[PDB]
Amino acid sequence: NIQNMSLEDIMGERFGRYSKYIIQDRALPDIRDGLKPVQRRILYSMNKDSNTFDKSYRKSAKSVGNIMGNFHPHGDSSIYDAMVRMSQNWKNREILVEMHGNNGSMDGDPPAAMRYTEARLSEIAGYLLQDIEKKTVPFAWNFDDTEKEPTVLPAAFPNLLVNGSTGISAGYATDIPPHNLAEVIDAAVYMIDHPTAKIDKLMEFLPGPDFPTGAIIQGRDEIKKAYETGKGRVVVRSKTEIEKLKGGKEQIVITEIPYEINKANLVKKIDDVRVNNKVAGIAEVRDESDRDGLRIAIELKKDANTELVLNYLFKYTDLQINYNFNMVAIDNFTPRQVGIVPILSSYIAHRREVILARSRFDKEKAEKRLHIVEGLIRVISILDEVIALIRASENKADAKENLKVSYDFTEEQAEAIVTLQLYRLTNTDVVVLQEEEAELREKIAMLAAIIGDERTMYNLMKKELREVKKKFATPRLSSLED
Amino acid sequence: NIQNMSLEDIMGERFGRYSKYIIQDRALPDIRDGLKPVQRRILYSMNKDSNTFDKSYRKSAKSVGNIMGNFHPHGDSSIYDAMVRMSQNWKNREILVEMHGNNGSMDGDPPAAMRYTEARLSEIAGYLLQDIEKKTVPFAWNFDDTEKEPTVLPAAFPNLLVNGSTGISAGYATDIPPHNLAEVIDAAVYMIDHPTAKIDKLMEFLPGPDFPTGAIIQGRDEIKKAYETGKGRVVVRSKTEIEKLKGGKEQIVITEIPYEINKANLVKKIDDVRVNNKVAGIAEVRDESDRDGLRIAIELKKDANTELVLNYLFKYTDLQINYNFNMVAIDNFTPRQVGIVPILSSYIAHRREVILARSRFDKEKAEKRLHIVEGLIRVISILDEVIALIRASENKADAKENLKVSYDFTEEQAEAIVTLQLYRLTNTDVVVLQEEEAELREKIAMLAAIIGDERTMYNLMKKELREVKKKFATPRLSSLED
Amino acid sequence: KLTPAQSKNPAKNELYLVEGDSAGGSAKQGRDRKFQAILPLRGKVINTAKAKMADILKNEEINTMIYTIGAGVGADFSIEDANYDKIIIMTDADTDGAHIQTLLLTFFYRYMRPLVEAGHVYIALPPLYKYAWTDGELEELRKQLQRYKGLGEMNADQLWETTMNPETRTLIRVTIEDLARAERRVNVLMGDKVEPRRKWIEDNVKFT
Amino acid sequence: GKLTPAQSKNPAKNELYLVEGDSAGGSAKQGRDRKFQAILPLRGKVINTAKAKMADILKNEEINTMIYTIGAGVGADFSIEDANYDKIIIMTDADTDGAHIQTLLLTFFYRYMRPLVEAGHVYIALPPLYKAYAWTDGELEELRKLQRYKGLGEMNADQLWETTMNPETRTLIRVTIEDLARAERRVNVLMGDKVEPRRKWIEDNVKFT
DNA sequence: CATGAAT
DNA sequence: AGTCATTCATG
DNA sequence: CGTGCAT
DNA sequence: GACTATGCACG
Ligand SMILES: N[C@@H]1CCN(c2c(F)cc3c(=O)c(C(=O)O)cn(C4CC4)c3c2Cl)C1
Ligand SMILES: N[C@@H]1CCN(c2c(F)cc3c(=O)c(C(=O)O)cn(C4CC4)c3c2Cl)C1
Ligand SMILES: [Mg+2]
Ligand SMILES: [Mg+2]
Ligand SMILES: [Mg+2]
Ligand SMILES: [Mg+2]
Ligand SMILES: [Mg+2]
Ligand SMILES: [Mg+2]
Repeated sequence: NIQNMSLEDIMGERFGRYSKYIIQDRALPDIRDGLKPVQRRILYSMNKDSNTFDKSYRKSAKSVGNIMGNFHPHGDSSIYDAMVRMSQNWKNREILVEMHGNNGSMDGDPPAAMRYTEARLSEIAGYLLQDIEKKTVPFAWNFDDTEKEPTVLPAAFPNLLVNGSTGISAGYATDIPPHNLAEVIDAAVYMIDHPTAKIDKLMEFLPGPDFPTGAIIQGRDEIKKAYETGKGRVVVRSKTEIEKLKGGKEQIVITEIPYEINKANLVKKIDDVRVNNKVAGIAEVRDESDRDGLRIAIELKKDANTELVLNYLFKYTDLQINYNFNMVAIDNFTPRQVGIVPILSSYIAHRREVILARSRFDKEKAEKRLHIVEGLIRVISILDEVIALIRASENKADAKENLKVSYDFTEEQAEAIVTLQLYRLTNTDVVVLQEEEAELREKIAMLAAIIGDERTMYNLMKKELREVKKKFATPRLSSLED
Repeated sequence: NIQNMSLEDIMGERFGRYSKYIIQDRALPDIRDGLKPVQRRILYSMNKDSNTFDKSYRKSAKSVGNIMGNFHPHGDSSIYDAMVRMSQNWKNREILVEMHGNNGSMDGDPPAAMRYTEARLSEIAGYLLQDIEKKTVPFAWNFDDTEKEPTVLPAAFPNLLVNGSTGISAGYATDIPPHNLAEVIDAAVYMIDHPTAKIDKLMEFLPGPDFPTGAIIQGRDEIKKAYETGKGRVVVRSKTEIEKLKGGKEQIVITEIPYEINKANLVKKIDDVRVNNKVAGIAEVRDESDRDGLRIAIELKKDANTELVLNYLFKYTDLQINYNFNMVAIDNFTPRQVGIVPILSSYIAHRREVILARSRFDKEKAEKRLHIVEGLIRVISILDEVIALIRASENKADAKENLKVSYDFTEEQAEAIVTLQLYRLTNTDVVVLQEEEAELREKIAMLAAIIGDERTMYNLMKKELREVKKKFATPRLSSLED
Repeated sequence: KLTPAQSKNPAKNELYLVEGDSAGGSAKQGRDRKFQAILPLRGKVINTAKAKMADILKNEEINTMIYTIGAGVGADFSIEDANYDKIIIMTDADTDGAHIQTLLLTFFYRYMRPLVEAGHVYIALPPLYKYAWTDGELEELRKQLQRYKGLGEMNADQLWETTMNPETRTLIRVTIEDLARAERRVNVLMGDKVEPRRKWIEDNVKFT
Repeated sequence: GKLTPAQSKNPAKNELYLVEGDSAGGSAKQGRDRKFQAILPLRGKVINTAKAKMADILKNEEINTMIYTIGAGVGADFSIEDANYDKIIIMTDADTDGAHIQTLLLTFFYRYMRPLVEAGHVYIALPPLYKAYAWTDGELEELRKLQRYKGLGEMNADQLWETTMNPETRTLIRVTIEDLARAERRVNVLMGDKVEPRRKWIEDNVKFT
C-alpha cells in the first residue's frame, strides 16, 4: 500500500531530476564538439551505417529508426526534425547532413515527411567523426546496454563556433551564432601558439559572426562584449539596393535577410505595412525569390521619402533585428557562460586529448605487429625444428606453450606462428619482412614523439587544422560595420 | 514540346497499370504462403535482422524503417499497421508478430504509435521462413536493385487457410477465414496420400473455419459450397449463457463474439436497443470484460422474457452476423477463385519444390565437404611428404599445382590442404575423419533418395507437417452447427 | 491550400495539380511564380463516376478545384471564364500516381467536358532515372544510378528543369478523339458496375 | 469526451488516473478495474499554472476537462466535498519528462485545488524499472539470485496492472503539504516567473559532478 | 512572437 | 501527411 | 457500413 | 500523437 512524501520533497527529486537531464543531456551543446546529444547520435549512427557523403542516399526513415532503437530513446519526429535541420543551409553555416528531397525553404514551409526523403552525412561531417574508430573519444552504454556510444566527437574542425547552437533548457538558454570556418581556424591556430591571447588580437582573425544567410552585422564594441563575457547584443540588417524605375519611382531591392528570419512572414509583415499605411509610400510588395536567388522588390510610389520608408521597416519589422549572443555550453559536465577564449581553449584542449589517444592507438597497433614480425623473422631461421615441434605438439594450446618454453617466443607470437597457413612455409624471404620492421620502427618513433613532445603535438594539430581550412574554407557572406 | 495521347488510350494504359499491380502486389495473398507482399516483406526483413522469437524485442520503428528502406517503398503507417495486425491475437488465428505494449483491443481502439512499441517474430513465424537461406524459393531484386527479396516464403505450414486473408483489390477482392492449424494439417496430410480426395472426405478432417474470436458457426451446407466454389455464406453467432439473479432477475452473459466485430460498437448498438426499447424489457447493458476475460452482461427486467430479447439481439444486432467466404488468391501470377482443393494442392505443390530445392542444397553442401574430407584422410598418411613438398614449393599457387601433380589431389582439395593453419598438424586423428566421411555418405544417401523418388519426398512432407502440428496444435475455439 | 501565380492572366497561367503536399511542396519551390500556381491534392481523389453528385460537391478536394479553376462545374460551366490556359496533372511515376491520373481525368471528362475537349488538360512526365524517361533512354546514358520513386524524392531545382520548365519539359495532352470509344472506356473502368471491369481486366491485362 | 469513465459512480472508492500520453493512456484503459477506475490521458505537457495568466489557464483544454472531470470547479469556487473521486493518481513514465509532468500537475493541484492536496487525496503511481520486477537498482541485484522498462508505453496491459494499478500489488506516493510555508516557496521558485532564483536553486542543489 | 528538442 | 498545444529562458 | 493496404 | 478523407469489391 501507501507511502507519504512532502509536497516540498516530491517537487525536489522531480524538478531537480528533470533540470539536470535537460541541461546535461538535451538543449545545450558540448563546448568541444558543439553538438547536443540528439545531433551527436544522429551523426554517429548514420556514420556507423556507412551512410556517408560518398555512398548512396539512404531513406530518412531507415536512418531515423536506427537511431531510435540504438541510441536516442525518443520521438522520431524530434529525431527527424533535428536531422532535417542539420541539412538546411540557411540555418547551418556548414551543413552536416545532405538530404535529397523537400527539406524546407527559407519561407519555412514544412519539410517532406520522413517517408519521402533520403539523406547521408556531408563530407565535412566526416571530419567531425574523423578517427572515432581509434579510441580517441570516451564511450558509454546506451540507454539499453546493448551498444556503447560516444559522449563527444573527435571534432576535426571547431563546430560549436562554426555552426552555432540554440538553445533553451531550464535555468539556462543558449544562442551562439555561426562563424566563418577559415576565420575560426585562424583564431585557434594563433592561440595554439599564443595560449595567452587577448580578444583584441584574436579578433584580427575572427572579426565576428558569419551567418549563412549573410546580411550586415553592425556593432563592433558589442561583438567584443560578447566574445569577452559571452553575452552581447549586435544588430543584424538586410543587404539593400535601390533601383531607379521609369516614372520617377524608386524601388528597394532586398537580397539578403537576417539569420533565423522567415522570408514568408517578412514579406507578409512588410506588405501589412503597405496595407495599413503606417508609414506612407509603399506601392507593391513583391517576392521574386526563384530557385537561384533572394529578391524582394518594394516598389515605392512616385515621389516618396525612400529613407523614411526604409528606416521605418528597419525599426518596425525584421528587415532588421537585434541578435543576442548568450553563449552557453557544457564544459566539464556542466553549463558555463563562456566567450571566445574558453571556447577555443576547450576545443584546443580536446584536439590535444584526441591527437594523443589517436597516437597511442596507432602505436599500439604498430607495436603489436612489429612484435609479430620480429617473431616471424626468427622462425625462418628455425623453420624446420618449429614445424617439427608443432608436429610433436598435442594441440594448438600445447604448441604455443611449447613454442614459448623451447624458444622464448611470447603468447602474442606463439599465436601468430601457430595460426599461419601451411603455404606460408613456401616463403623464406627475410628481406621483405625486414623492410617492414623498419617501416614500423619509424612509424612508432614519429608517434611516440608526438606523445611525449607537447610542441610536436601542437604543430601536428595545426598542420591538420590548416588542411581542414584549405579544403572547406569559404568566403564571408555577412559584412561587418562598426 | 508536347505529345498527344488519346483520352481513351491514356485511361487505358493508366488503369491497366494500377489494376495489374494492385492485384498481384497489394490486396491479394499468394496462394502458397497466404501472404500479401507487405506482410511477406515485414516477416522477411525482421528475420534478416535476427529480430526473432528467441532474441530480444526491438523498437518497432527500427524495424519499420529498415523495411521501408530495403524492401517496401511505401508509407511507414501502412507497414506498421500491417505489422501490428499480424500481432493481434483476435484478428489472426496464429499470430505472426509478438508486440510489447499497446497493439489495440477488440474494442477497436488504436495501437500505440510505432515509437512506443517493440516487436519480434513469433516462434511459428519462424516456421514460415524455415530453410530460406537454403536457396529454396525464387528471389527477385528489390525496388532498389540493391538486395534480393523472396517472392514467396517456404511455408512450413499452410498459412493461407490457417490465418486467412482479406482483401480488397480491383476487379477482385478476397475473404478467407482463419482455420485451426491442427485440422488444416490433417487435411493436407490426407490429400498427400489421396491426391484425388473430394470435399466430403476432406471435411472429415477440415470441418470448417476456426475464428480466434471463437463463437458458433451455423451452416455446414454453405461451408461445403464455399470449400467447393470458394464463395458461400455461413452464420456466426455469439456464445451466450444465462446467469440467475436476485428478485428472479435473469441475465444474458456473452463470452464469445463474431469474428471481425468491434466489441465496443456491439455493446453500444445493443444498449441502443435498450434505450430505443426496440424489444421489451432490457435493464442495463454492461461490458465487464477485463484483461483476462470477455464479458458483456445484459441484465433483464423482473417479468422479462429472455428468449425474445436474445432473438431480437441476434436478428437486429451483430450479436450474430453473416460471414461470407470469397476465397481469392494469386495462383500462377493471376487472381483465382479457389476452393479448399486448389488451395491445399498448391500448398503441397509448393512444399514439394521447397523440399527438393532444400535437399539439393544440403546435398551439394555435404558433397563438396565429403570431397575435402576424402582429401584430408589421404594427406594424413603422407603428412611429412606433403609438408616437405609445400616447403619446397615457391609460392602458394605452386604448392597447389605440386600437390595436384604429385599426389593427384584436386584443385578443391589442394586449396583446402594448403590453407590449413599449422596447429592443425597436431590433431591428426583419422578415425575421427572416417566417422565424418560416413555420417556424410549416409546423409548424401538419404538426400539422394528424396530427390529421386516422389514417394520418399512426400513421406517427408508428411513427417514434417506433423512435427509442426505436434508443436503448435491447439483446440478449436469456434464450434460447428449444421 | 492553393498557391497562386504572382500575376492573374487566364491566357498564360498554368495550374499544377500535384499528388500530396510533399510533392506539392517541391513544386512550390521550383515554379516560375509569375505564371505557375500549385494546387496539391491530398490522398486518392474521389471517383466522380462511382459516387453521387451529392457527396461529390461535399469533397473539399473537388470544391477547392471547381472554385480555383474558376468556371463552376457541369452544365453551368463557363468555358470562357476559365482561370488557367494549361491544367497540368503531376503525379509520381508509380502506380498510385497512375491511379490518380485516372480519377482526375474521369472528373475533367465528366464534370468539365469543355476543358478536356479543348486540349487544355495536360499530364506532366517526370523522369524515371537520373536524365532519362523510358527504360531505353536509360541504356543510352550508360554509354556516353538513382531511380525515382516519386516526385517527392526529387530536389526543387531538378524538378524545374525536367518537368515544370516550359523550354525543357515533355507533356502529354489528353485529346478526346472519339466521344463514343472514350465514354465506354470511362464507364467500364470507373463505373458503378464491377463485372464489366472484371472482364476488361481479364481481357486486356496480361499477367505474364 | 476525451475521458474514459468508471462504470459505477461511487465517489467513495472511485479513482481518477492522470496518465501521460495516449500511448500509455490506452495501455491504461485496458489494464484497469473498470468498475471504479477512470482514465484521463494527458496529451502533451501540462501547462504551467504558476507562469501563465489565469485567463489563458482556463482556456486550456487539458485543464478544462480536468475541472469538468474532477467535478468541483477551481479557485475558491472549489467544493472539496462535491468532488467525484476519493484518490486522484498521477501516472507517468518513470522518465525525466514524466517527472517534469508530475511537477506541472502538482503545481496545479496546489495553486488551484489546495484542498484536494491537503486532504491527502492526490497520489503518484510507481511503475517499475526492471524485470520478477524491481523499483531500485538495488532491488535488481536481489533478483539476480532482465528487461528494462523505458516507460509505461512499452508495457503490456496485464503487466501494468499487477505492478502499478492493482490496489493490492501497487505502491503509491501520497502527496501531503506538510509545512504550507516551506512548500509555497519551493513551488513558487521552481515553477515561478523569476528565472534567476531557479538558476541559483539548481546551482546550490543539483550535483553535476 | 519565435526559437528547437521534448511530450 | 498537415493541423493542433504545451515546456524551458530570452530580448 | 466496415474491412486493410494504399494515397 | 489523435483527427481527418479518399479507392477498391462485397453482403
Ligand atoms: N491540441 C493538441 C494538444 C496536443 N497536441 C499536439 C501537437 F499539436 C503536436 C504534437 C507533435 O508534434 C508531436 C511530435 O511527436 O512531434 C507529438 N505530440 C504528442 C506527444 C504529445 C503532439 C501533440 Cl500531443 C495538440
Ligand atoms: N485531405 C485529406 C483529409 C484526410 N486525409 C488523410 C487522412 F485522413 C489519413 C491519412 C493517413 O492515415 C496516412 C497514412 O500514412 O497512413 C496518410 N495520409 C496521407 C498520404 C495521404 C492521410 C491523409 Cl492525406 C487527407
Ligand atoms: Mg512535433
Ligand atoms: Mg526590427
Ligand atoms: Mg493512416
Ligand atoms: Mg445480426
Ligand atoms: Mg508513391
Ligand atoms: Mg518518455
